Amino acid sequence: FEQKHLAVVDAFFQTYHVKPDFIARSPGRVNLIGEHIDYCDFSVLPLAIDVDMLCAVKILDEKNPSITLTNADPKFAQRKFDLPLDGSYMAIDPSVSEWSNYFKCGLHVAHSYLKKIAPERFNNTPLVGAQIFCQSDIPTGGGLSSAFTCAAALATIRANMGKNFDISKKDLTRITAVAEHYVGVNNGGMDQATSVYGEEDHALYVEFRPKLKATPFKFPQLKNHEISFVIANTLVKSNKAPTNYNLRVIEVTVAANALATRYSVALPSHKDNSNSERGNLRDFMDAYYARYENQAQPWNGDIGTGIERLLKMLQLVEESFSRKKSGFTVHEASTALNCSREEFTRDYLTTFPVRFQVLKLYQRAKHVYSESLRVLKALKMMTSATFHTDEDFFTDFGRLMNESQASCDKLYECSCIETNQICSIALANGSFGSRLTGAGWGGCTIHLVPSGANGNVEQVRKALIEKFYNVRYPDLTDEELKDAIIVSKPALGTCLYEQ
Amino acid sequence: FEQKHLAVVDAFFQTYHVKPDFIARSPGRVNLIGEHIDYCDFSVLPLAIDVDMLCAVKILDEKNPSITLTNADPKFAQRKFDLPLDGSYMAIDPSVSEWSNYFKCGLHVAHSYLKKIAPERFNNTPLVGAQIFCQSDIPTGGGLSSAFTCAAALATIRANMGKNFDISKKDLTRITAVAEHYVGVNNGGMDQATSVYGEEDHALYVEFRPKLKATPFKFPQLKNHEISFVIANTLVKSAPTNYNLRVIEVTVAANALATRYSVALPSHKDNSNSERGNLRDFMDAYYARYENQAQPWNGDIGTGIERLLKMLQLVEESFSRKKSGFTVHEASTALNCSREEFTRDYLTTFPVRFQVLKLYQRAKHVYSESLRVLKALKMMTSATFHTDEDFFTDFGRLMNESQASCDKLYECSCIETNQICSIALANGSFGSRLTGAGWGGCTIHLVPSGANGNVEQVRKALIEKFYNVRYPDLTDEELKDAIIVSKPALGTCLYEQ
Repeated sequence: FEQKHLAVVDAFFQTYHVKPDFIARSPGRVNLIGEHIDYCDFSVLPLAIDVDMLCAVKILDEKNPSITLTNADPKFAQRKFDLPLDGSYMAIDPSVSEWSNYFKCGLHVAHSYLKKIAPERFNNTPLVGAQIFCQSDIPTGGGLSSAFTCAAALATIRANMGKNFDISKKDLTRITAVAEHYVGVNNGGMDQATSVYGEEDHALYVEFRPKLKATPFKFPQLKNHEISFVIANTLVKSNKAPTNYNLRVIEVTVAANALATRYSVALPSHKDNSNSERGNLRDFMDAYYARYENQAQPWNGDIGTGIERLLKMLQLVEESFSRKKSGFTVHEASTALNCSREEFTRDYLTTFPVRFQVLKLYQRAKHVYSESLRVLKALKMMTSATFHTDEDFFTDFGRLMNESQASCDKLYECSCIETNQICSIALANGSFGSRLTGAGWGGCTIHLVPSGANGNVEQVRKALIEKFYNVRYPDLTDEELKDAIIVSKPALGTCLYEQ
Repeated sequence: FEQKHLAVVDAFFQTYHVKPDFIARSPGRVNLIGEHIDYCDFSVLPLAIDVDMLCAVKILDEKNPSITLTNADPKFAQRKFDLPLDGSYMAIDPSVSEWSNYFKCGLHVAHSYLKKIAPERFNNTPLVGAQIFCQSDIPTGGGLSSAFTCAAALATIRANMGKNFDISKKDLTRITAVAEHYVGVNNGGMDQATSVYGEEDHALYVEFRPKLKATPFKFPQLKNHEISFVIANTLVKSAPTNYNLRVIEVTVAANALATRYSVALPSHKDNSNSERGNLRDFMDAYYARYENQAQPWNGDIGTGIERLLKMLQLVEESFSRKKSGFTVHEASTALNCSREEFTRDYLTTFPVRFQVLKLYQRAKHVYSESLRVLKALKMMTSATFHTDEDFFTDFGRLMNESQASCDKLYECSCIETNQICSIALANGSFGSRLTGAGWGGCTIHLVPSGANGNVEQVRKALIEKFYNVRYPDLTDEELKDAIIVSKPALGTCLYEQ
């Protein structure tokens, strides 16, 4: 925690032989509830975690500004580059796995912000030079790309505007979320918003309509436990199909349109932000309410209205699709959309490769609406629910995580054997709730585990090491094993520490 | 080569101890001109090739119908499955990838077709059983999936409908094109169309607008040379910086053009390889608005050459000062929308990595490459070749111009591709380019064949100067599969025994 902050200052001094002017820090992130619903515009529940990227910076006074980047990790070699004298953006090429790319993204988005607020200073002049020491303990799955981008953007703003300049969380989130198109990631700004808005003891309600937005919600005060989460990687690379993500995108879009057709409503064009180009399952929920519930206004994120309308949606899903759980062939789907096979193929099967015999409209729609509902039930538990013992909190919240896992697996089919093994082991050995998190088909898992003296952290971690990692991956080094399992409480978002 | 049929029938007998009833055959395919333009609805120029899937079949009369599939390759283990007694379709699981998948695809699409023509005959009754020996010499990049699917569909029609009934090429192409979503391939039916409609000495003008359609075009008869093509694999397996980025770039380019010229992109009323308005749609919108040709381009070649030349002028007028590419901010401005709306509409569901969108280069590629297809067809049908070298040169130049476009404008070549082509042209090839998905995969080279041909000159050059260097530890079998030679081939057909 504070130990880490000193280590980075001290290593900066070893490297550059001068005290740094400041440190910029930004935390990793993980999603606690709400998987595979963001591209239907539904809100998710992430948290910032206590692994981070730390960037110690000395600001330079140079005729020709340059930036030097050194990393604590020996495998990431030192980088040095000159800032363009004309004030133009640095050249970045994302056809490389270069460790400094994320810094360059941050530098870039900060630069364009600075050009906006102070044109006469930054339009035709380079930014200031710097010596930078970077140190991260964020493992795979913990969102290094957004943390580094955010720390780098704040460091650039601080270096060029001085310590008495403040950028709001709202602006820092907006400008860094643009970096998704430099990184090759599509979480709609959720990663950046979490790294920026994180607070200790809080998860974030992250929304996308009408705008990317984050609202902190504080976990209940417990009598004598602490809330922690164990995050365990399957070590199956999620990033690595026509049967997976592309297929899901088609299925939920077809589902939204099958519902729209069945209930005779149109999906209104997006007038604001959206994580989809076309009408989606949230749009259907709004269109349905507007027509059948007396000009009901579109859902704008309050918990009570959300719960009521999502429960209604699950009813419409039973009514519309429950007699077709074996899925829809292209022919049956065309009929459900009141269009020809040619129209269907044109609209849904053209751009991206997909592989399927049937489209599982029942399952995919049921997942999205029920998973979106669990986000709201989680919020309700955190805020207004009463628990007569700490155990009741862990049991009820954990049960939502388990119900989420069961849905992701059985309804969305985005789990894998490694995920299920880890979850089962964790639950038999101290976890109250266990689920995949992230892109699915591999990647990370997250576990609700009481921490402290009366907690289960070491019990869960020991069982996972012995029953999963030692079995499936005998040759992992100590370092790899350390990265594979981390323990975290909710953490504070992007910030500066003056030095 | 026609010893194939003998050696397939013999192998069948060695497996099932009985003579087969018929052989169903479907050729592999390759694209000759027209890379990365099909998803903008532009037409391509493929050909069926001298490698094929052969399915020797004995039709079985059984109480409980079963299909046995045996392969000529011993590493593909025999498969046997009973046919669903409720007339249900087989289980084509999408996750498991095994060699019999393409067969089940063909079986499925043929079965569905049969149910529609004779419901009382096929609806709740299984198809007839069979013993089947499958022999393919199609290499990677050659389109085994479509060949095997088409051969299997035809084998299934034949076994169930008798020797006299012949499915139209039209219907066979229609029903097999559907199988793309069972395989996980999205070539808009081009593969199936090529495999079905191939003819000796012909390439195919394969159109997608307003419908999937294939029209054979004969190569010019030459005096003392023969037309052949060397197909050489880079052995690099065919990304947010690649295909995804290209789809976004061409979609944004069409809208920047539509915005610049104040037109709306016409909706799709028939077939299309894109969900949204594309570069072909802009061509139709521009013509309806400024050239009083309210009618969308119908695929006519002369007209097409005219309109594509026009589009290229507009690309220069609209984008030539922005070869640096467009930032997201600049792209939003060119579309007259906010960054939020640009991001929502163009950057949402599929991952991409870019600093700029290269609207000039990508639009220039798609229109110029589509134009090269038409020029190829025009060149093929015109009688202006006084010498054979006139043809090999002029056609080769179109191929070379295409390769340069793919490489520099679309940036979908790779070093292995570029090396292979450079070697080929300096050693007997008249024209050399990548073919297929790009960023690896196969390459195709126009090479005169026969007594006074350069086939062996090119092949030796590639083996000694590319493969032996880059891939020293290639076995003779691998090194053999990497390079094949073909002339245009006949499409799907049956041989009664």
